[PDB]
Amino acid sequence: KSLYTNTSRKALEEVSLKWIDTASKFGKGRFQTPAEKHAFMGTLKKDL
Amino acid sequence: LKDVVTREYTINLHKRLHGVSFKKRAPRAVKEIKKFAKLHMGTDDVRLAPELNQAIWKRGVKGVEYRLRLRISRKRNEEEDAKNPLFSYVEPVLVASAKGLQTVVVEED
RNA sequence: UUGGCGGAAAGGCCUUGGGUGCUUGCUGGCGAAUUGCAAUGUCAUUUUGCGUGGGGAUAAAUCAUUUGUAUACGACUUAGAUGUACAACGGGGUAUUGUAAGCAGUAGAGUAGCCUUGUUGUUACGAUCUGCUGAGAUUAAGCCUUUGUUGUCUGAUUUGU
RNA sequence: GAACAGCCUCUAGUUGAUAGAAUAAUGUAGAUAAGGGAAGUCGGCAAAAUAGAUCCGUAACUUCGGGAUAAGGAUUGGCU
Repeated sequence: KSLYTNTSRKALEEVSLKWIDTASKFGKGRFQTPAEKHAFMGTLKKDL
Repeated sequence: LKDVVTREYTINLHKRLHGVSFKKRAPRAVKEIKKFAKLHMGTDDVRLAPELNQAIWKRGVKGVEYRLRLRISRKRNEEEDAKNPLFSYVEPVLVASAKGLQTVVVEED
């Protein structure tokens, strides 16, 4: 916890997120979900 | 009569040689196999079949195969045995592709 | 022995009860001497023994192996005596590349043959092109997933108030 | 390929040079780099930059011989 209290207009600012990134960090990720991946790519050959 | 098991393995040499100097690629691949056989068979004495050294060195000092399907046999030395009671013999496996395979115990007949 | 109090470094203070000595508060008996005329003339602990005996609960570190959140070496962070374990391979995921080999094609600039008489003949050569094929290949070596397969699981040394 | 250039190979000859371990800093040798482009530096030192061939085109000046590959531009593969 913070050792002090400050306003600074940067501490009391309420943060409501709009979206969180979940693309792979192992490369230049294009999809944020395996379902979104399957929808963009269509059926693959491995999709037996 | 125990500890005479022979198995067949695939060693991922691509993983082990990652970043290795090109002139030490094949020479270290031989050392990795002896290290690999020691891990699985518990033997410091590891012998390589001359045919296996050919497979490691087939594409030159630097082009070591990514996977080698190999057979490692734990056998006994004889004729005024040395300090090690067991040694592991590694010989190559003639296979179309070394990919997708599992380690299997192969009978010594 | 019973009650407490004391954290600043308390580790010591006060205690109610019994026993047990002493008591120079007062009065006695006996002793001491030759340490020779002084000689500090010797009076209060730490630690040890196949010490004595009354008790007391029967561990870890280090090497080696392993790890990469660490690292010149040392050092560090981890794991490791039957597990929701560890390892090796695979299986999936995730990423990189860019469509594998092979086989076909009435594709193809054209070209040389022969004509069982040309929609959609034909035997050959031909960079390429199309299809099977966002395929194939690689993927932790410091990626994720430890279930499918195969293994491993009591080696060395030192440490005591 | 223009070529006893470079590169690869045959005959022949060697496989010699202390080695083993993951290779920290600093090095030595070899490299790459966003945007800028010599602002660096005594100084473009070092490095980089279209380099072969074919076609085109080529200024000042000149001792008329040159300058000249001046400058500058285009093409280059494979196949039939």
